Amino acid sequence: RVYSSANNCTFEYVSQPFLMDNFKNLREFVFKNIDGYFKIYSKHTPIIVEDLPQGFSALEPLVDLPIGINITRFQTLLALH
Amino acid sequence: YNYLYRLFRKSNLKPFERDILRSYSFR
Repeated sequence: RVYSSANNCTFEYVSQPFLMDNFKNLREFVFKNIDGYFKIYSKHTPIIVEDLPQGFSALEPLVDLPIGINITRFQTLLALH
Repeated sequence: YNYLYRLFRKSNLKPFERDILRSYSFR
């Protein structure tokens, strides 16, 4: 119900879902578009107990997709509760 | 006339960018 009147859909993809699993758990993504290719990374980190905890980790990539559209803004979606 | 093309636009396109205009008279 998030969208309405889906029209001339030019790309789709379905696979195993992204978000796997006391401590608030932190998950690391990078969203980046290069010459039409939309690159998606991933990483998961358990974090004890706001602030970003001073530490170091690395992010693996997941998949890249050639959406090939012009992007200038982004709006992160979230649930009510 | 099922094929059309563009020759007027504000700026040039991006690599691998599909911007969605006049038609060719293919005879």
